[PDB]
Amino acid sequence: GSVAPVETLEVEKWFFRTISRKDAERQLLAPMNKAGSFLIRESESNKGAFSLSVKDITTQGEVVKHYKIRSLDNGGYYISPRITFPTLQALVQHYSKKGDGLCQKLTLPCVNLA
Repeated sequence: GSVAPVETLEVEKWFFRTISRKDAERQLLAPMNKAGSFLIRESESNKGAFSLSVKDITTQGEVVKHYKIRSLDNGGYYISPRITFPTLQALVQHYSKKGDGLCQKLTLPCVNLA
């Protein structure tokens, strides 16, 4: 195209592997990040399911979030049954414009160096 196609593996602080629960949470809960940085970790039990942590900001201290991602044979991923996606990038992208499903939309993934 134009100085780009040359080993461009995507590994941003959004599409993570099956990090531990508290781990993904430890990262989001970092004071560098806030509501919007996410972790879509894979459920290391199911051959196709995932999970997603987001920082939640409440008066009862700063926490994370937990949204269950399913994998449909003809619907990619879905968290709210009123809205399905083909991959998590298109899921996260859609949620990157508003807070349709999540109460706090996506801003910026987590910072490097946990």
